[PDB]
This record gives sequence, C-alpha cells and structure tokens, in this order.
Amino acid sequence: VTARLRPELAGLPVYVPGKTVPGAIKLASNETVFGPLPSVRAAIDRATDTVNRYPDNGCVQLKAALARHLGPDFAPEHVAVGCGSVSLCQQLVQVTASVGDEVVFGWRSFELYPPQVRVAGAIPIQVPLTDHTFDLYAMLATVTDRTRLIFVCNPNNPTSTVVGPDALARFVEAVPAHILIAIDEAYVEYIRDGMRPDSLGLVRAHNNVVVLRTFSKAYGLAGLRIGYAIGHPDVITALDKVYVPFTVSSIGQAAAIASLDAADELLARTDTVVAERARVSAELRAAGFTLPPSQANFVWLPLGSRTQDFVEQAADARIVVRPYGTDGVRVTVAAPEENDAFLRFARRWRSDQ
Amino acid sequence: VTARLRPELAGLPVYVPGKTVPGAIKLASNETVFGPLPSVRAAIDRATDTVNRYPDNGCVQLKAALARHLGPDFAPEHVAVGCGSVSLCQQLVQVTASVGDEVVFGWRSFELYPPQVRVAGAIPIQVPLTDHTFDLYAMLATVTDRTRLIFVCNPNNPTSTVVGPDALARFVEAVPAHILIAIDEAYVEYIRDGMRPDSLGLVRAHNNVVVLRTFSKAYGLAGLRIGYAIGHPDVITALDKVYVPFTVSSIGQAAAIASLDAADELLARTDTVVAERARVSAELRAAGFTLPPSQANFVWLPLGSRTQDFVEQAADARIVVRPYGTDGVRVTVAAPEENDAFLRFARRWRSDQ
Ligand SMILES: Cc1ncc(COP(=O)(O)O)c(CN[C@@H](Cc2ccccc2)C(=O)O)c1O
Ligand SMILES: *Cc1c(COP(=O)(O)O)cnc(C)c1O
Ligand SMILES: N[C@@H](Cc1ccccc1)C(=O)O
Repeated sequence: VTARLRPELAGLPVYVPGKTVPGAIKLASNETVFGPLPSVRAAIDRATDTVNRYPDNGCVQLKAALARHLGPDFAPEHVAVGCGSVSLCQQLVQVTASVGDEVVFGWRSFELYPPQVRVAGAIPIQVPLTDHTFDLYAMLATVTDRTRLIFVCNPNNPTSTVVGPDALARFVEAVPAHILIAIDEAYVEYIRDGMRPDSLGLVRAHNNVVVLRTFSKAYGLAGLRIGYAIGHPDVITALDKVYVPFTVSSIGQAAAIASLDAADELLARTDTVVAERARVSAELRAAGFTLPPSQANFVWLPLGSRTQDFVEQAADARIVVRPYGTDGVRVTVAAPEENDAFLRFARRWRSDQ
Repeated sequence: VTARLRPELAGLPVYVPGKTVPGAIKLASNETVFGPLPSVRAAIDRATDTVNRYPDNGCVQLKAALARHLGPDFAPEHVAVGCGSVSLCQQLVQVTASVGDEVVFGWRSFELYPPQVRVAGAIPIQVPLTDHTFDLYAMLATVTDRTRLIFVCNPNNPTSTVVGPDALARFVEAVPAHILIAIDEAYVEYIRDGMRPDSLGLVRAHNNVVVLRTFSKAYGLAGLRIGYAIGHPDVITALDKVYVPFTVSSIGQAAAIASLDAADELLARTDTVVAERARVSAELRAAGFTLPPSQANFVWLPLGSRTQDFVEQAADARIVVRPYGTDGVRVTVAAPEENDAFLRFARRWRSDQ
C-alpha cells in the first residue's frame, strides 16, 4: 500500500531543464547577458537588510510603479504580480478552468501550458502551427462551449514568430467575449519590423483580454522571479485570490521597481540583441539552415530527428541549446563572441551532415 | 460582458492591504527580529551577480544541504523545495485532491488550508478543536472513502498548541494507509517540554507521511521564501511534478544553504524566544487573560467577540497583532521591549473591560 495520488499525475508532461555543462555558453534559457545595474544592486542590498520580514503580499509600491509605467489609463487595480509569469500562467488556469473545461493554445508553444492545464483537470486543445506561427483561424475554429481560456503566445516560444498585429485584433474581436484570452508577451520588447501589436489598446477595448509580461528577460531579473498581468479589475482580483501569498519576494519587488526606473536604458539594450539576431539568422541561412523569422531573443531550428544529435554535439563544443523532442532546437541570441562560437559550431555540424 | 471566471472563487478571501504605520511594533506575522548573518548576506550578494540567469530549477545544492542537515537516514530524493512552505501546501492538494474529494484538518487552523482546497474544487472537512488543540479522534472519525489528504498543524497556527507526541504516532498508525498525511511543522523548532514528536521517524515508518518545514521563522528568511517537504521519494516526485518551475529563487537557494551552515547559531536563538514566550504567558495570566499552552513563537488569546476591538485598540497604540474572526488574537513573541510594550497595552485593555 502507498499514498493514493491523483491519476492525472501519471505521465504528466513535466518541465525538464537542460543538463548543466559546467562553463558552457548558455544559449538554452533565453537569458540576457548583463548583471544588475548599480541602482538595482543597491535596491537588492537595502532589501537584504530585512530578510527576516515577510514581503508585502500586495506588492503595493510595485503595482503603483507598474501602473505609472503603463500610462494614464492604467491604475494598480489593473495589475497583478506573480512569482515569474510562469506562476501567472497557472493562476490563469486556476481562475478559469476545472474538470472537463478546455484550454486552447497553438502548439508547439510554451511547454508549461499542457502540464498546468492538466493539473487543473482541464483538457489542453493543442492547435498545430503553420509556418511555425500561431494559426488564429484554426484556433478560433477549435472553440466550443467548454472553452474557458485561450493562450496567444506572441512572440511564440519556442518557434520565435509573431502573428500580424491587426490579425490578433480581429481574432480577439471574433472570440466569444466571455472567454478569457491571455496574450503571453514574454518577448514583446524584442519585436520589430512593425509587427508589435497594440497590447494595451486590446485590454482597454476588451474586458476578456489579459496581457502577461516579465522582468526575466529584457529587464534582466530572471533569477528573482517577477512577472505581471495587465487586465480588467475583476480578472486581476481573481488572479490575486489564487496567488500563493508572499511568493513575490521583497528583494524581487525592490529590484523590479529599480528596473522600471531604468527602463529606458534597459529597453535600449534590446536593439543590440535584435541586430545580432538578424546577423545570426542571416549566417545560419547562408550555411543552409532553415528557420522562420524571429521576433524574440532566440531563433528556432526545425531540425526534426536530428535535434538530439545537434544538441549533444553542441554540448561537446561547450554550448548549451534547448531541444524540443524531434521537432527542433531553440537557440538564444547572446553576446557577439558567443553567437560566433555557436555559428562556427553550426557550420561545422552542417558540413558533416 | 466580462470574462467568465470559476464560480468557486466565491469561496476565497480578498485580503485588502491594511495600514503600514511607521514605528508600529510588528507582532502579527510570527517573524524573528534579527537581520541576516554576514555569511547569509554574502551568499545573497554573490548570487546577485548573476540575477540575469534563471535559478537552478531542481535546487540541487540546496536539496543536498537539506539531506545532510536531516542526517544519514535521508537523501536528496526525500526532499522537495517550494517557494515558502505555503507553496508546498498547495502542491500537496494538487497531488492528492480534485473535485468531490475531501481534505481533513483541524479548525481553526492555518488560514490557507480552506482556500487552497476550494481552488482544487475539493471540500475542506474542518474538524473542531478541543481545548484549542487538534482533536485527533474526532478527525479520524471524519475519514471517508473520499478523504485524499489530512493536514496536522503542529504546533497549530493560530492556537499555538501541539498534540501529544505519542498521540500523533497513534493517530498516524490509525489512519488508513492510502491517505496522505501532511504534518506542518513550521514552528517545530520552538517546541519544548518533551512535546516534540518523532517527526522524521514517522516519515521513515510510513510511506504516506510528509513533513513540511520552513526557513521563514527560526532560520529568519521570511522575505526570501524557502520551504521544504520531507517524504517518501514517490510523494516527493509527485510534488516536483506540480512544482511551478524556478519559483525558488537563486538568492533564496544561496541564502538557505548558508543558513543551514549556521544552523547551530540560528537554532540556539530559539531558546531566548521560548523564555520570552513563558514570561509573556505568565504576565498575561496574572493580568487575568486565559490562554492555552504555546509551543510556537506566538501566543493565542481566545477573546471571542472582543477580538476585533482588542486588535483595533492595539493598532491605535502602534502595536500590530493578528485577529482571527470572532475566535481570537494571535500575538507573536518578539524582542523583550516589544513584548513589554504589548503587555502594557494588554494590561490596560483588560482593566478597562
Ligand atoms: C512565453 C513564455 N511565457 C512565460 C515565461 C516565464 O517567464 P518568467 O516570467 O516566469 O521568467 C517564459 C520563459 N521561458 C524560458 C524559461 C522558463 C521559465 C519557466 C518555465 C520554463 C521555462 C524557457 O526556457 O522556456 C516564456 O517563454
Ligand atoms: C508560517 C507558517 C508556514 C510557513 O510559511 P512559509 O511559506 O514557509 O513562510 C507554514 N504553515 C503554517 C501553518 C504557518 O503558520
Ligand atoms: N496570506 C495572508 C495569510 C498568511 C500569513 C502568513 C503566512 C501565510 C499566509 C496574509 O496576507 O497574511
């Protein structure tokens, strides 16, 4: 006899990290490459003084700062904070979907959507992509009476691509207005080529749109775990009901506030990443690789059954990239010397095939 | 029209941030009063250098340190880590209970038990205490075909009491073996008078027992959010399947490992708390208050309908204590001069009744 656990746990699609290759160049986690600004370390140092005290559960000053950052139409009541946007992903399922309810998203997409939906006893509706891109028409066709939540990942992880900004608006307009739609905008700060949607305009115009963002990437605080959701006050209130209390640390909040104060400098750095992304993409395509147009801080290599081998051999060259089954490899765009090292590996590996 | 959210959210509380008055004495969150040791600050400071990188999702070094700390009977496979033990409480519900299922606990007890159970669509079976203590017999009598999880909070929050250590073993031996039992031991470090149960021994002897502990109180890291569970490897594996990835921060892991290195010093400090707890209890009893025997870092005042008034008047005197409905007030034992300020207020308040 053992402790009886839920049958849903059986072969639950777990998030598995990449194995650590000591000293390897880290192109597997979509991290930016710079340590904290002086003002961010100072805020962290000051917050370290009171590590014996619980954080502000309501993240009051952080919400105020976020609403200010967001603009005049946004107040603290429109903002929920979570322990990474990954926590907010689960909170969205928890406020919308239970047993038998359906959650729709393009697939392949963020690897945590399926397990988080399954943990709730809900049914993941995984809609195939075309041109490695969310197919909004196919997703809409997939809606039923049991649909309680839709995830639009934009840019998409792991395929790197974006939908058209007006297409997104038409999609939102077409979805029954009582179904919550979450636009996961983890890489929104890297979009260029006039493809960035009117994210805030959409939440202003639609009560059922919620936008998710993160401090982990462009704002460089992946280690400290701060994400936020922007939406209608009733949606925000619900997210905070299921929020596990105190999960956003005091150091996290302090660092996040200091980072918003330095947004202009931090956002400006994304230009350099975009330039390197364009260069890495061009050189890969020149060497014979196929990949879609990226609007994030990584590219997607649909290598199929060669995925495992690519990633194993990269690891032999002290380079860590992220495999996805037998679909493809996601490679983060990092510092120029690091990207060149990846490129030398890629060209050699290609020639050998 | 608004987004349709789960109706079960009506069973969950909204918290609303109360006043944050400068100079108020903080006796409402069960916190210890000392800031970080030099070695803990150093761990935090060094992990800050790489805040742009994600944490170790598997908390490998922290689990190894916990397994050491636990001794030769326990390996990393017996340990799950969570973003505070509050996160692990939810994870326990997620591996055991869904719609229709029953979760048993004493009541009044940890304020998070009911909402976390409601979130899963499960039903909380709230069993009345006897003399402000868990009634283990009454709890056993409430067990049914639908019972998937039992919480025993020991010491109990908010009533401060423990069950007999031998009685706890008898109860565990008597519970049907397929039912997971969680022993919440957030205040275990404060138990004295021969009342500490053989917590680890219960884990070793029963596949269905899990123990929850925290770095928030005795180890003084409430701000950083690290809890842990000790259990059978298959239960631990399950907890880690529903674990929200990267929620335990890099700074949190670094700080916890360093605190474990300083366990002797940190644990030695609990003796002073216990001395204050006894003094506070005696002084309250001389003033005419009746309270049960505490084994935590707080005392419980069963003031019934007078609790709201007590707490409000304390707040006017710049003292923060925690109300629990019309049941009672939980008062943290902290620095002697804070405790004296509280006692002066309590004495005045009582003589005014
Ligand atoms: C599309 C998308 N949404 C959310 C998140 C989570 O970011 P957070 O704000 O929680 O740091 C990501 C991030 N993806 C990375 C890292 C990761 C984090 C949690 C779980 C799995 C992976 C990745 O490697 O996929 C994202 O892309
Ligand atoms: C304080 C407390 C905890 C610990 O919470 P953390 O999330 O570890 O800070 C757990 N359980 C109970 C009943 C408590 O009172
Ligand atoms: N989350 C509640 C209750 C709580 C207190 C302490 C720990 C966990 C939960 C609060 O704001 O205080």
